[PDB]
Amino acid sequence: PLYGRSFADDKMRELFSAQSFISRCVETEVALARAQARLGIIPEDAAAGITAAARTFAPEMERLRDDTEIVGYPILPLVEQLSAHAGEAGKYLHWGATTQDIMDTATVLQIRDGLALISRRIESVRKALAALARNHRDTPMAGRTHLQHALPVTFGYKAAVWLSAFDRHAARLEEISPRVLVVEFSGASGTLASLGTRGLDVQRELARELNLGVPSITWHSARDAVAETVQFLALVSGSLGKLAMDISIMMTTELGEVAEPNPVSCELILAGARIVRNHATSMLDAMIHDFERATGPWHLEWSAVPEGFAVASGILYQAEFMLGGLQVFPDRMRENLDHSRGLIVAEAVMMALAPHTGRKEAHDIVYLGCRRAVEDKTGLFEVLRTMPEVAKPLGEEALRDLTDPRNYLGSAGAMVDNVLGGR
Amino acid sequence: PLYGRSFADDKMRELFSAQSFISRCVETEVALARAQARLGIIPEDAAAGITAAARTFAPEMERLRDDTEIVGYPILPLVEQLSAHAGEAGKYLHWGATTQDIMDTATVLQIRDGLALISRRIESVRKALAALARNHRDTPMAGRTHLQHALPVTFGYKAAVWLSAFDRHAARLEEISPRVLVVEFSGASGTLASLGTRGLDVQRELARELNLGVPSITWHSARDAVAETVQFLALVSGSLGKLAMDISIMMTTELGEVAEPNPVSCELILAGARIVRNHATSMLDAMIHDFERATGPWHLEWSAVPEGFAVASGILYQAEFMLGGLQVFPDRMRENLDHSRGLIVAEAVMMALAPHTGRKEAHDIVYLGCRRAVEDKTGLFEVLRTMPEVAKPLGEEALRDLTDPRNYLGSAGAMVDNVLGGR
Amino acid sequence: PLYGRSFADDKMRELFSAQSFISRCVETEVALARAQARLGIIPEDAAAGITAAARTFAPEMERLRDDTEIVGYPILPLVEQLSAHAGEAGKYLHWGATTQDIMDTATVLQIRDGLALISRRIESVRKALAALARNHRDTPMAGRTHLQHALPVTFGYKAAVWLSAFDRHAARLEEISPRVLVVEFSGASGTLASLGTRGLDVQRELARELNLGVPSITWHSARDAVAETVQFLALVSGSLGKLAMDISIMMTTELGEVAEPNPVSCELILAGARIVRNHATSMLDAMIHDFERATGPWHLEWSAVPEGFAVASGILYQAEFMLGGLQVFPDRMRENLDHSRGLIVAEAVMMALAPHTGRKEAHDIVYLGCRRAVEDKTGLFEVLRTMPEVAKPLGEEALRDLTDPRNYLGSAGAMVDNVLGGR
Amino acid sequence: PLYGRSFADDKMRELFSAQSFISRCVETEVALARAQARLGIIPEDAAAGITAAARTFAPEMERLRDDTEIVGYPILPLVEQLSAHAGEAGKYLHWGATTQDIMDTATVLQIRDGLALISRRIESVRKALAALARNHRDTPMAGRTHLQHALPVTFGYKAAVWLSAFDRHAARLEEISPRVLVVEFSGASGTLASLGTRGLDVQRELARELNLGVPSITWHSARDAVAETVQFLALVSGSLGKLAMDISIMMTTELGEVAEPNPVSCELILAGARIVRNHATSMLDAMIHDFERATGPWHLEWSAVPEGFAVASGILYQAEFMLGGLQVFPDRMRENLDHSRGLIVAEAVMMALAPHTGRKEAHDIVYLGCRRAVEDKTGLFEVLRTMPEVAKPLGEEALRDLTDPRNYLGSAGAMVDNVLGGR
Repeated sequence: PLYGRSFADDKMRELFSAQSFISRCVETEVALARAQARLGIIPEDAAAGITAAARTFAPEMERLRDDTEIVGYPILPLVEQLSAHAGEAGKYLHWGATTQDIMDTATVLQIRDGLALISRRIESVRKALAALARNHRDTPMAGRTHLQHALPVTFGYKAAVWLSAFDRHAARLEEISPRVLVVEFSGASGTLASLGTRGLDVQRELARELNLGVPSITWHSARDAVAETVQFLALVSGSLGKLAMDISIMMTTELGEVAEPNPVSCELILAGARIVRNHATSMLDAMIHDFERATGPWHLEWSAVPEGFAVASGILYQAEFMLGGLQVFPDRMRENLDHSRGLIVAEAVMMALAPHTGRKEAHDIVYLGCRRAVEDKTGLFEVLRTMPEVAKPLGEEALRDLTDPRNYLGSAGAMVDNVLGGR
Repeated sequence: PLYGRSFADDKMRELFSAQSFISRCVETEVALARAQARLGIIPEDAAAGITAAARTFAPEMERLRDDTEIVGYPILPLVEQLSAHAGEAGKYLHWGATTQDIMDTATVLQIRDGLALISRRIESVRKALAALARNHRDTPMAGRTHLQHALPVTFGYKAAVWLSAFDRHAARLEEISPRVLVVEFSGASGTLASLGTRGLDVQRELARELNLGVPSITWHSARDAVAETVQFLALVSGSLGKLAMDISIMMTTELGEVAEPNPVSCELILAGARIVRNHATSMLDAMIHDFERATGPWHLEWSAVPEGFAVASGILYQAEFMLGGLQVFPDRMRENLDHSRGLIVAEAVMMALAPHTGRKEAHDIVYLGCRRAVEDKTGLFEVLRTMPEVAKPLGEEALRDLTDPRNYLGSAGAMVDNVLGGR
Repeated sequence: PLYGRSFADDKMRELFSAQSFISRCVETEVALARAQARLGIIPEDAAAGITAAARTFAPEMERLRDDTEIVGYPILPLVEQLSAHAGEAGKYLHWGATTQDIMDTATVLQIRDGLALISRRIESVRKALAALARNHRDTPMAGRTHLQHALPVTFGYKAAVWLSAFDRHAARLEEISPRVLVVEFSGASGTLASLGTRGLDVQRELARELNLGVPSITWHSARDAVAETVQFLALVSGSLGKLAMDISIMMTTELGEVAEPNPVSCELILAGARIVRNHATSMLDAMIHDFERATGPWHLEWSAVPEGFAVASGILYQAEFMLGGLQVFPDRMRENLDHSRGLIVAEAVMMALAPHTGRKEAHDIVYLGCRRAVEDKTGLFEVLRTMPEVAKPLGEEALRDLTDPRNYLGSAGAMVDNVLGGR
Repeated sequence: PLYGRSFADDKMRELFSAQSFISRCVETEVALARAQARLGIIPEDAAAGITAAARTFAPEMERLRDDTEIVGYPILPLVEQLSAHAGEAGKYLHWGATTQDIMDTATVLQIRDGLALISRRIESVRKALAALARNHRDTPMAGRTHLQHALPVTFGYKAAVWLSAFDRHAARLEEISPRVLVVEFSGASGTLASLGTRGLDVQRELARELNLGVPSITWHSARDAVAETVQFLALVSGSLGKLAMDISIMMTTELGEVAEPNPVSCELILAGARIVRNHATSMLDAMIHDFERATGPWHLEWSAVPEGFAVASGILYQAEFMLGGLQVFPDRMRENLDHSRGLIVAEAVMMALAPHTGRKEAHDIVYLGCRRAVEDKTGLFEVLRTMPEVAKPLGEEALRDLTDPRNYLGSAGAMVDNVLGGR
């Protein structure tokens, strides 16, 4: 279809393409042969022969697609093509393997590449956020609670908040990786029966050959490490959605506080976040995976994994681009901050007044000053100055200072420094 | 409503009750007063007075409920009741705090208790699974792929697979806890402006008083650590759903391989898993939390957190009970394993035959033997014995051995030992 | 829990309470007895006795709750209490019935009341929208596409759009009602075997007694009419969410175009819409209802129906209230419309210019006029007037008229009249 | 990607392809020109010229794709290509139109074709179900409640239940069609300002030209008729999931009651049902469509509509195929029905006994007979015959009859006839 711009990443689509999947499938079968020759399970020349045939092997992709439709899966047709190519040594291919072993393991190999690309995009996101946080550390603007002026903040403060989430997501990525990056090799019902007593030796050797962890046990039907990976994609997408909401709303005509380098990046991010969320939902369904293999639940991973990855990668890329070139308008920010003519810093007059009148009293006086500033379509300073119960204890100069929003930024700057932590 | 049995945990409901929430709210305000007196921000006798008034303070809950409906939130009415009770020292309560600070922080205190109860139930689940895995390590049964006989497995093998997931969930719980268990104290728009330059000192002192971490920055609108907690609840629930599917299907009249101590625990687990999944979905939506506070998204946490916790706790409790007293029937298991009369171990004859005939040939001979056993409504041994291309190379005694499913369990036992790891 | 305001309707909660459910359960059993006495299936005095005992019968609710936990369901304990109360005639109660018959049918009776209350709230919503549409038919304001000024619209036009959706939802409600409002009476596995050949006679008589339709066949496991009802709740909630988005954004400080009578109604509506959506999701899951009864899927209806109803009713009530008393500010609307100083009606100059210069040419001239108005921080009229390729063909008076947004409202008024259709 | 078989329909993919979308886009623009020439809004030769250029027009698809990435949408680039081709008459193209008008309307044209294909597949589904219901009307089998033997049913009875849902879905399709099949033509902010006073005339003429209804008002941001269409797809998918659950479980080795013509159709249906459910979820999100156009929410339709259609069509096709050639095994059905050796018809002995002993007494006697049949691993008849409190009042011949499950099918046959209703 042709509608608009895609939120899916082409690099992440190349990664989960048929050609790439198949080549990881071959990679797995060759490593299995090698693992078995080292453990003396198949002849050493059979593995040598298999290794060499694979160096020169080029699958016949259309034949593969056609046979998959007949057989249900590409693995045994792929083994047939590889066997034909290898001659006599090919008779030792896929020895003790089942289809889900090769498909799970090839999937894990792609997930390794998928996660390196995700990590790379999360690191660019953090970099562009740290720059915004640093450069706009002292750029004042209105803080908003339910879309309405609350107290002054700075734009670097906002960027630091966005950044803090991505610092946490970077940490999550590193925790999830050793759980999901494990080999699958357990055979038709997960017992490796066809290998007699040597099954666990093969499984461990195979992990080593591919540079993967070893699972505690068969995970044909224990899908939690894969589900948590897509859940993680969905969590990152949610954090992208938050900043996309903020930016697209700051692009409102009457605000005009920023501009993207239609907020098209925000559009793609916000739609994509919901689609990734849906892929996480499917993975929670796919976990209800009955007995030793269930084709229904398993089929659900086949969209949720590659598409969760493609879409999450594309919206991270949209965020890298948007945040990297974000146009920030301190002039519009300053103008919007003055919109309430000091009302936004009523709290600062209360704080200053309380030691003189007491706390409830200070609150009552200033809220009265605020109702009148509003009702009289004038500034808070111009109301408060005529009110001797405030003006006399504070003085007019102090009132001018306290009603200037630029003077009430609190720990904003220090909070930014804390998150940046010497970046 | 009155329908059937509840999948929600009453202990987890007491934990998120109004009374408990309110008492954590008071706990937070008192700790805030104490933190401020140590940093010289409020008078030491004001904090002493607040601490003592709180020891004797008992909220007026109906008054609180009524005022919340007027004000929108219980915090300021609760502060009013506590102020009245404390006399003069009460004027220093909620100093520099906003409502979401107290509500977020009190929520975090409940989550600490919620997570200890979740951890406790996950540990009982693992214990009952390890017992099943150990005692039934060698109990043979049919492995099933798409609900059909695949190869022999043991029931302890199945339990070890279920167990392996829960071993991983235990690890996840420990990783998530330091992220979610952090104080919230940042004031009305997250800058602590009302505290001048001392805001971060207060925030850190307050974390110490309550024994919580310190956030990198304000998380009024960065909700990822809370979202990941409910996502985690949903992942555990998914693993409960998998074993509930397996058990309820093994209770099928024609199977009869186990019994619960209607599979009512399986019913509750399986419905509950979908409801927890829905609470995780809501949390991903709640993450799109615009600016410095957005009431819509925030309102979504108010069901998703307490109810995600209550339901996940209740279905973990149902699993503790069911798995702790699971009735396992090795007799029905043995009978179902013999259903195919050796067909389930055709692969074992192939494995044995291959060295004599070659691999494709062995496969073709035995699949032919299998088609005839089926078409002739007899056992595989009785077909193969009359087939000299198998009988002569193997011998009839070997054929009897190879067609007995009890002889083809592979690494099942060793895989169980691996997961148990000296439990 | 105590957090804020509830989005759930108390009337709709009373409707789905245990007491109400139970009383519909009794209503169903009595009607079943009556249906059977008319068809000569049970003695006429047995039905008379049952009818009279039920007039005076008051369930023992705590005993019921306790027994449900033992039995799994309230129906047979409720039949026991009713039997005891009726004396000898009680021995003919629940004759040929199963538990799901009584529970499905009692649920349908509540759904009838639930749908009348939903219809009532949808009619108040439409009324308050028609008033807004009518009174503000000619109130000009900026149209917004991706939150940015597009062309002029009127606020009545916006209200008419919101209204049009609710006109369609009213129609949907009437279509769904005869599908969902049917009796369930089919016995333990849906064949009414215990009634010999008279089962369908009883089922039809029973529908008549309760004033319900007759299903085509047993729907113990065909749940589509119930699922479509909650889906419908979710669709209405979505339309409430749209207008809640619009209103809460129009309450933005810099907009200030309306006010609710924190946009608390918008908060509740927007959170509630997602929760109703989640209840619809659960109903789609509950539809996968295996064989003749499956307790897992069925358990899912037990939250999704009563809670979908309660929440959808509460957010409709919030919308009735908010829209009924909506404060509309034509002054802020007029001010925001002038924000772009005629840029918002560049299209009107193009339209007028095209006959003179051609179409692409008119577009190029005016877009150039627009770039300069922006770059020169002045109004579009003040730029265009100095541009003889526009000023000379059009004349300055015409330019003044064309750059006034109030002159470019198109069919807004007529579109409003169309939707109102003589209301 | 290459994994297994697709659940998406290629015909439905051709329908939502770029080429097809674009050709409907041209169809819309030509009809708009024609509508305008009839109302005297553009010259008659301009429309004639546009009509003729379109007969010969062939878009340059790669150029279109490239320009969409620059412009955001294919509409204005497509208008440019069509203008170039038409010469002078092309200057009247897209007169008063906005991009979403053409894209919404072209989408509606595809939905018309999509719904005809859905209707066609629902009619084949109903046909294959009616055949199964009719041919197996009297084929006895065990009814199952929570996967366990309940009472006898027939397989035609099961098929009639499945059928009844699809009869209702056929009715729903006809109700939804006039709501969703309406033109979109309202211009940039939905007021048709650029057409002065003639906008509604054009909109109505255009509906007539394309053979669509006329909307009550602009639906750029009122998306309920589109959302309800995908919700409907999700409801049908749910009903497919129910029968797919039933069939795949009846393929369990120990059951063996049916076979598909791996239950691969059941796999695809069951995964697809969850994916369609997810597309319905996205549509409920897309409904929160702020102001006069919001690109984020709108972008969500761009996957949910074409993919909801493609997947729902593919799983309907899988069901047509599977149900059309379903292998039904009355022999395995009869064998499983005898599994309980009369226990499954204990209720029939109770029914017969009650007039002699009373009702509670009859229940107690037979449940005792049932406990002993179980504990003694013998048939119910062989226990009951030795029990004079049953044997003497009933007689042994009657006991033999009552313990034969084939004698207890109730209204099964009549219920089948009711649903078939003379098919």
